[PDB]
Parts: sequence; C-alpha cells; structure tokens
Amino acid sequence: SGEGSFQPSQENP
Amino acid sequence: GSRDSPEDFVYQFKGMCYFTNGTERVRLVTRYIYNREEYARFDSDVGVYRAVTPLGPPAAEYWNSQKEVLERTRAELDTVCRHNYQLELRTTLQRRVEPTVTISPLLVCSVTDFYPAQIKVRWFRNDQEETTGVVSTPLIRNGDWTFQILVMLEMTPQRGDVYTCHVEHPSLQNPIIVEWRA
Amino acid sequence: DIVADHVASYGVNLYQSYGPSGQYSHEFDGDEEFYVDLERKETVWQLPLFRRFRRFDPQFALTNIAVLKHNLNIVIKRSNSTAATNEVPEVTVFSKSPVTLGQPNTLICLVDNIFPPVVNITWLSNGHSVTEGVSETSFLSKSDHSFFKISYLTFLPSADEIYDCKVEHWGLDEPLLKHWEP
Repeated sequence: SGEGSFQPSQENP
Repeated sequence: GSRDSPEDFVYQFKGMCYFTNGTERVRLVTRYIYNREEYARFDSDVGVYRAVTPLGPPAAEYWNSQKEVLERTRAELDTVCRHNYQLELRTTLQRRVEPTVTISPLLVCSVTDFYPAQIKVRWFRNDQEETTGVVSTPLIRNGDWTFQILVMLEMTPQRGDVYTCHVEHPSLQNPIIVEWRA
Repeated sequence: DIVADHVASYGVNLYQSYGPSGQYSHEFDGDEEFYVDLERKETVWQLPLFRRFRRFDPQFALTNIAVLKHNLNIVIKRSNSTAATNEVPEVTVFSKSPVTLGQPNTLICLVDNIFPPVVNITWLSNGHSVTEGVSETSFLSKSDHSFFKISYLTFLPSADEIYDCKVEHWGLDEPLLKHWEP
C-alpha cells in the first residue's frame, strides 16, 4: 500500500 | 567569507503528524517556511490555515477560501497521518535492536546500537545503586536508526568491590547486567 | 514544542534558489525513512526492512517540489527579496561502537545547525582525503528549521591512523576540522 504524503497549498501570485 | 557567500532563497514545507497513546490521539501540522521563518500553518486542532508571521496573511486567506483544498487538508489526518501510522505499526514500531553493553576503564559503560530510544542505564556498586559520581551523555542519535549512550562512574576502587552497569530496554525482557572488578 | 509519543514528517519538502536544488524525504521519530532522488526519480529507503515492505510514488515528491518552487518565487517578492542568513554550524565526531584496534568500526560526523542547507562534509586520514567507505544521510529537519547531516567513514582502528571530519559551509570563517584518534 502506497505511503501517504502531505500536499502543499499553492501561493497566489 | 560568510558576508560574500552566494545568495540563496530557501523554501520549506513540512507535513507533520503527532501520535499519542497508540491511535487514540492524532494531530497534524503543516508548516510553510520561508528561509527559516514559518509564515503559515494548518493545525488539525484549529481546523483552518493561520498566518504565523506578516508574510502569511495572503496565503492563509487564499487557502481557507478554497473549499476543496481546505477539505483535502482536513482529510490528510486520515489519508496521511492515520494511513501511514498503520504502515509504521508493521515495520518501524516493531523494530527492536538490543543494546550492546560494554564496560571499560573513571569507569565508562558503553551502551551501543539500540532502537527504539527508550533506555535506562544505571551503575551499581556491590548491588547498590550509585547516586553520585555518575555522569551520562545525552541520548546519541547515530542517524542509521540506532542510538548510543555512555554513562561514566567516578569511583575510588577499594578491594572486593564489584561494579555493574544495569541496562533496561524494550528489546530486553530481562535487564542486561555487566560486571567489572579491578 | 508539541509533546507526543511519536512525531513524523510525511513531507520534509525543501527547495532553494541556489542550484537550484531540492529535497524530499520522510522522517519518523527523528530518523529518515527515505528520500526521493529527484534526478533518477526514484525512492531510496534507508532500511532493508522498509525497502522490502513499503513503497512511495516518487511523482508525489516531484510534483510537490514544483509547487515549492512556485511558492518560493512568490514569497521572495512578498518579502522584498530577503535572503537566507547563514548560520554557524557545529561539528562532532564519534565512533559507532567502542574502539578496539583491528576490529571494524565506523566514525560518525554530526554536522548540526546547518543553514542554508548547502554543505561539504569530507574525511581526512593522516591529513589526506579518503572517499572509500564514506557515506552520509540527507539533510535532517530540526524544529527551528535549520538542518543537520551525518557523514560516515567505515574504518579499521589502528595506531597508524588519525582522522578529521572536514566541514565547509558559507557560515564559517574557515573550514572546520574536527579531529578524532583511536
């Protein structure tokens, strides 16, 4: 089973 | 020198999980860092993104306004923290490496290559625990998933005295006892 | 700061303008489970056990880094180009196990308080360079957002050899040479 990973939010230019 | 070194702009994103009492308590904190400044974060206990420094208002505001992103982040307590804990439970949390205990000539008891971190190392003189002249190093992290700790004993050898180093560790059901006589 | 039985980083993400360069790794209770080689696009587990029972999609790491890059350029502007400040690193050298001449051992070089995360850690034997038997961890995170890194030199204790861990970092007035003898 694949390891989980936090996903970073994207800054707004 | 340091003042004329190359210019560098650094960004860091830390997705962290905090586990207590098995699976009873779980908490996550994602950290957005500029250079060494954490400017924005999400704490599952808070439930929303918060600005940590003046650099974060634009970010925390924008991210809390994205419904999907916000729900995805809250859901990481499950898709990431809880999900991965089960994986730790069948590998890391079962890793057990028994410490190698050695005594060498004031008197040093070397407790090497063990895992997990929890340990208790004590000095005894004629089966009586030493309460002074005992100095331990901090828990030493080797980086290869093993720890090390050295505990010295300041003593004035008098004849017949038997010194022993007692080590307790989760990998051992029975304490490790090593003797040393002058 | 936060107390818990276990702490994990299921996303120590790093990206910096110098290079440019990045890093992606997972840590559990202070040790590195794996890092993703961003060039070879592969996951590299740090323990045989992990390499044998767990897996991680390298793509999640690659995708995350592209996001850190996007975020960095935007924060660089929001901060009016405030560049990273070099920290002074600290070096420590010690053996993995007790030293008995002739018996295989490993010298460990701990380089702490590293920032920015760019550094050269090399080994010297009797004053000359040595690359055989040398290895090192990735950059390990710290709560104050600086890093630490550990280099290793497998060796055979002998009365004919003295070593030095040489550390080069922009924050130092000169290269650091931490000595160690059998």
